[PDB]
Amino acid sequence: TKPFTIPILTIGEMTNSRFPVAIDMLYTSPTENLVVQPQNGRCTLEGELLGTTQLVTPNICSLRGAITGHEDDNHKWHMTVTNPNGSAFDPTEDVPAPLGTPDFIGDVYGVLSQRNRNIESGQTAPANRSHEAVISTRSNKFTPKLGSVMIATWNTNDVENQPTKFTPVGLENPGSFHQWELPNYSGALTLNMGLAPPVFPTYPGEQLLFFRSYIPLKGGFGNSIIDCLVPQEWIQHFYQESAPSQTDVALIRYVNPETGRVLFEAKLHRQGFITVAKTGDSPINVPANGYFRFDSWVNSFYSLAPM
Amino acid sequence: TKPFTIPILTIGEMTNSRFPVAIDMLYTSPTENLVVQPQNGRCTLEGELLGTTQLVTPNICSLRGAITGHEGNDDNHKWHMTVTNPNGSAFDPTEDVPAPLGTPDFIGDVYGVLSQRNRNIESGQTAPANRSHEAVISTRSNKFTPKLGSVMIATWNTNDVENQPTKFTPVGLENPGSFHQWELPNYSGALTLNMGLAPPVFPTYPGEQLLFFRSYIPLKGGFGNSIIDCLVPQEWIQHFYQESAPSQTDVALIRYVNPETGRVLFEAKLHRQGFITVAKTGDSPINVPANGYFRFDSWVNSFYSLAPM
Repeated sequence: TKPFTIPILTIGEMTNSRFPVAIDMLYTSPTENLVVQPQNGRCTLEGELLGTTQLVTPNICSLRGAITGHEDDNHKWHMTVTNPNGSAFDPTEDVPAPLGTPDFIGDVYGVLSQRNRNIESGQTAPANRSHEAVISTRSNKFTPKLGSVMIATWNTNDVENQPTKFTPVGLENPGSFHQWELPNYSGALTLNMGLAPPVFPTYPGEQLLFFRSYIPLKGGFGNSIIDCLVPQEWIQHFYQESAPSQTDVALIRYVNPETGRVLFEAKLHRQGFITVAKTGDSPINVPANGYFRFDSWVNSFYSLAPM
Repeated sequence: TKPFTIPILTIGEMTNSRFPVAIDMLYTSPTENLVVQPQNGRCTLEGELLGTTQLVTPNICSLRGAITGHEGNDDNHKWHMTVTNPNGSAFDPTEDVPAPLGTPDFIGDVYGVLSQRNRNIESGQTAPANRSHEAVISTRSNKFTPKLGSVMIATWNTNDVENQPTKFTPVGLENPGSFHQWELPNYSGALTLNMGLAPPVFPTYPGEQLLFFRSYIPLKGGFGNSIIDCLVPQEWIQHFYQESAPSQTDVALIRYVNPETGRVLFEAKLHRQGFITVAKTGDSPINVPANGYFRFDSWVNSFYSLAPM
């Protein structure tokens, strides 16, 4: 049986698995009134990717395809969504949406870029254009499972019916952002399919631990953040290793790699999320120059040292 | 000795180590008249990071700090941005490093988005103000001085940039004409020389060329098919950094393999310095499916005669 292992990259060396930014801190908060069911950043400890999770870090919250028309001088465009190489995806697969699709309600802010498929007479290279843009996941036109989304620009109609990529930067505004509310991947009054399941602690006195990142804002008063369940680099590691899980819970210790000092312990559940013995809403006051070390397979009722 | 290993992620599962985008293809080209000396994406096979190389994928070609006002007094599109570590702390400039880690390593007009979250909370508010705008960091400006702690950042907007904490998220290039991917910028400005550079790389065995992991890089406008080549993927850097396996010879023999069928498509030399050569001449894409990975098969000599592609 291949032994289970976790990367030794520190928090300050890894990336959020729900938005392509560095991890800023660890965080914990009560969630009994919330359904925590993200679709990016989902991988079991045996390396099974779930939800919309894929492996390319800059592709998290990215979509690509081609614009095919307007969606009234409203600067709204109909964008097909394809696989990364431009091929149509198979919409019968038991997956919620194309991999990497945003997994939250909000107005995702970024840049629309296009490189034409044709070369005009007199040229040797294709034309290009890029503009700031927004993909609103709360629009009735956000239908990525059906192969299209609406993408919007500000004060420019300079968009062609050409291959298009969306590079995410942040959110357009903070007020419409609800990070644990899933969009309708097939549009209004339809239900989602192929979802990664909700996650929660099952042992008394525990809370979820999150890897938290600040997320930029186009405008507005806010201090927006986004929380993921494990770093993207852990997903890549487990996917490659595919080590069998011997119990439902791995005991992990947060360790300073320079001194060996152990700062706290936690449970890494087979389903791909972490719990800690801490109550309340709080950052985790540890240095970013620490990593989680796998120490033992344990029972689900192992009593963690309280933080 | 700890055995040397390479990730089994396929090309289509990995990221370019010189710009934060997926790898699109493998490519080879003659380079005898070029000095191939990138500063991002540099790591020895024993895990020693070189140049400006760091491990956070989205921080490649990113800079952060604070805007202090306009750059000069003759152009309201231009702003002076301090450059700090990601947490906002001043970096130590006496380090034998060419520039803050992740600084762009090429001549060009880097296109992206400047975002600001204010350090202050106004009366009547519980959260800071924010603003983002399209922006350009030109590495050919005499005000591109990241080793001295500042760069000039330009916007099309002329009046909605505050003297506040600022981050630049790279997206691509403003134009293709000024982009020279193998030309290094002056990290300390005009008529100064760069320090702490990762060295140039080149094939030494006759009939060989460098192999690159190539990505398309977006353009704000213009006629062009801009690309950026890296020497190894970012995930390989992260792997070698963590493993720190001793290099037993100067060259690791690697084979490009389909993980589903075991079919070997070609072989290559992975040099201890952190780059790949192949037995191929001419400018050409490598016509293989992206669903393959490089497998480490043996330590060999620098004069191992590769099977010609």
